[PDB]
Amino acid sequence: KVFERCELARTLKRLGMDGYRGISLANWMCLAKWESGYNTRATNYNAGDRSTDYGIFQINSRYWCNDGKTPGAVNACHLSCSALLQDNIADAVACAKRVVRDPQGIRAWVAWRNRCQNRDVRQYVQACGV
Repeated sequence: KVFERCELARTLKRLGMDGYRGISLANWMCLAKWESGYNTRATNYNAGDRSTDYGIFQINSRYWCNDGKTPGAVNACHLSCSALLQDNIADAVACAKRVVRDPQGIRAWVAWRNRCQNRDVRQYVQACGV
């Protein structure tokens, strides 16, 4: 599923993401936007280390979900990577929350550092009623 902007903002808000571990909804939107273009079926293979990025937040198989084919990987979210490819983002949200419970927080994603950190992210939630 490819969410429309405001549709996703309200979906994330309903799922308890607004201010989760101090991260505003606008930051999560900026993350999903740059990671996948709000596309829940997005996948990206990393030939360098044999891991794959899954879903709307492009969560990696080396540490967060199990796909059975990533060498020496772990599954911190205790989910099959398949769960991160659903139209319903509840599981992906639960895993993204798990990610930010770690020391780095929202900085876990390099894309957030490149396109969202120290930027005006208000534009991502404007007119969405969130």
